[PDB]
Amino acid sequence: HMILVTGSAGRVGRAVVAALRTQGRTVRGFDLRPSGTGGEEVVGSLEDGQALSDAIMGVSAVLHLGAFMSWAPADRDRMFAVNVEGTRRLLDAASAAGVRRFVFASSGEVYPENRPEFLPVTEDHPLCPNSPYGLTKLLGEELVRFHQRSGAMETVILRFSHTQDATELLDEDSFFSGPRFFLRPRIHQQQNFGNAAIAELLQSRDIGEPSHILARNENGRPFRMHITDTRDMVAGILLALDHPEAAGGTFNLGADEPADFAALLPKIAALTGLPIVTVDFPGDGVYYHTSNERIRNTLGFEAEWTMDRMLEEAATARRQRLAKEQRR
Amino acid sequence: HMILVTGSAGRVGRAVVAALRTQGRTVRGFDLRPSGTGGEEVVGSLEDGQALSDAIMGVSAVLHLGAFMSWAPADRDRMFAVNVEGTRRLLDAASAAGVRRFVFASSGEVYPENRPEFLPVTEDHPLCPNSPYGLTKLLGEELVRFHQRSGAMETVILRFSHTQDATELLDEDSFFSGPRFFLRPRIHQQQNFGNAAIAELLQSRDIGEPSHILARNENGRPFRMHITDTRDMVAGILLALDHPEAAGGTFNLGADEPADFAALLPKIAALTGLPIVTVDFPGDGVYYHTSNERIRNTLGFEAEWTMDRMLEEAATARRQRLAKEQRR
Ligand SMILES: NC(=O)c1ccc[n+]([C@@H]2O[C@H](COP(=O)([O-])OP(=O)(O)OC[C@H]3O[C@@H](n4cnc5c(N)ncnc54)[C@H](O)[C@@H]3O)[C@@H](O)[C@H]2O)c1
Ligand SMILES: NC(=O)c1ccc[n+]([C@@H]2O[C@H](COP(=O)([O-])OP(=O)(O)OC[C@H]3O[C@@H](n4cnc5c(N)ncnc54)[C@H](O)[C@@H]3O)[C@@H](O)[C@H]2O)c1
Ligand SMILES: [Cl-]
Ligand SMILES: [Cl-]
Ligand SMILES: [Cl-]
Repeated sequence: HMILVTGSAGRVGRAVVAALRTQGRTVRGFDLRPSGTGGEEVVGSLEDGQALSDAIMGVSAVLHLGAFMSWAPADRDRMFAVNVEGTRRLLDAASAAGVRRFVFASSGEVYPENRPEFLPVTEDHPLCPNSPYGLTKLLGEELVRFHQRSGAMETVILRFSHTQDATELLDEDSFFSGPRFFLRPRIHQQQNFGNAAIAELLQSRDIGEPSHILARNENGRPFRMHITDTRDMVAGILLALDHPEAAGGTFNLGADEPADFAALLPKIAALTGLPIVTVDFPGDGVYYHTSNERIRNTLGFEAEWTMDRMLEEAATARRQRLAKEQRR
Repeated sequence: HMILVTGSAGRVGRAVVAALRTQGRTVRGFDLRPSGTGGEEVVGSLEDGQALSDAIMGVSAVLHLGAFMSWAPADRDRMFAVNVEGTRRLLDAASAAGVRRFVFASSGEVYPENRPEFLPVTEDHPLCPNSPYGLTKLLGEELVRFHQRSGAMETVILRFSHTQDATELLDEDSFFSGPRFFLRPRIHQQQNFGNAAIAELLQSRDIGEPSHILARNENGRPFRMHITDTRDMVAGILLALDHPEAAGGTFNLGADEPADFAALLPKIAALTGLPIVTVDFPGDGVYYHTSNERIRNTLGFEAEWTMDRMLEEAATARRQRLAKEQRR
């Protein structure tokens, strides 16, 4: 019963592989780069037919978390090659090899949570992505649905919440949470994204010392979104892998409730000591609630990493980091 | 107002092109082979980025009919490359070029009509394709829907009925109508597919001379399906190109009612003189009605080619071939 995990060197993938191996289960990784764990893994690409064949031999179940997420147009062809065509051929290879279950990591971008038609967003919400990435995940879901209806291989679609390791939340250098909660990282981010008007706007709000940012829309409505701990995502993925009721299912996977930035930022500020700069962005901004009621009542999923628990652990890590910079 | 028509060397595409040029409109073809009309056309592939950019230059509207339809596993990669990736890059090229309207040829296999969940099949029927070709067209519609919601380009999705030139209906050597209505081209077909238990069964039913076949299901339910004249499809396509109310629309495009083979076959044999063999295939067979009410009500579509009109022309053509052949 070997389990194949693609994206096994990534945030969610590596934690899934570690949980499985801690259970003593046989796992094979599949990622562009080594995990650094020395465990069995393919180093290679989802675009490579040879790698796909090597990866699937003797495999009983597949956790397909490997995907490319990019903003720039120059990366769009690659994103479709990896996310759509890579997923298509991985499905066909899995099916032909007699894989028993295939779990697919999708995204809230298939709805999209950035522009919902109603709240809370349920699995029955229309799938109308507005980003090329979200489009790739929708096409991916459609490939999965085809195998679901047509073969012996069981499938599960899991639409991921935005996911962070707790320690990422209070790290200015983290890819997502830095720009999300800290003003200067966001300036650098937007500069690199080439969003000139935004980067100079943010610049205009800098107060002479590092600060947090409380993001709001043009009407002063604070951003609101789900941020789920990697450990809760791992728990849901293992449920999708093992629970009998997950077969043929599609589930939102994430924490119960979103974080409202008007309540989150002062909690973050209380742990960092940094002041808060409030910025009203042009547009309607971000504001969503996503229901995980289906996965809770079907698979018995229970998220346990509340923002408070996550923040408590993020803060401890930040303080240990400082004490090295500080040498205190 | 240059109109690009992909698949312009094909059954529907060449007829659409001929109609547009008969109206004195400016058209550019795009297909793997020359049409043989001597009109302006790209001879090239949808897989070729260079062909795409050449084809799209100065184009104000695109009628995207070019696609690869195959059953064989060896052809599957190219069918996805042409139908999905070709469509993705054509849409992007068209949007970037300022194309005003993009019309996409989809298929009743997106439902699929070969396995409906309710009759008559309407545009709101769920999209659950069970063939890889059907899946390519569904992925194709999702690409189009992405552009519809996004940019300035108008889109129209047309789900095509099975479509024939009238003259193909009584031609043993036509790709679809030969095997549909003639026993021996069908044996020859089912063999080449590789369905021995089907071919063997048909070969056991040969009465010693060429014959028509009347296909029925296991309970003796004769097949029933829409078969639309290319000319009716062309009329629908021109409406989708021109009618203001087509923008953002999705329409079933086909004749009003399906043909019941128990009625159709005697009419066919009354024109050919050949006997009929009634064959009961294993399975639920083919049985569907598809509604064209939306396109009739919304765009004013009226189909004009009844089966009897189609057959009269098919029979005339058959007699002309037989006459040249036997030199009479
Ligand atoms: N991180 C999030 O908040 C989030 C949100 C929505 C969806 N998702 C999806 O959940 C999955 C896992 O997310 P993550 O947080 O661990 O992101 P991640 O970037 O940390 O991990 C993705 C991994 O996939 C690998 N990969 C990329 N291209 C590959 C290729 N051609 N062949 C083999 N491997 C390749 C990457 O190397 C990477 O290790 C992804 O599919 C992601 O798109 C994540
Ligand atoms: N004929 C039917 O009953 C039917 C039913 C459902 C859907 N459709 C669809 O309606 C459209 C028109 O079909 P048709 O009846 O004219 O069939 P057709 O086979 O006669 O025409 C298809 C044309 O697309 C062209 N094509 C294939 N690959 C190409 C490529 N890589 N680059 C450029 N051109 C390429 C082909 O050369 C061909 O001429 C097609 O999209 C088809 O898939 C047809
Ligand atoms: Cl944000
Ligand atoms: Cl190319
Ligand atoms: Cl048939």
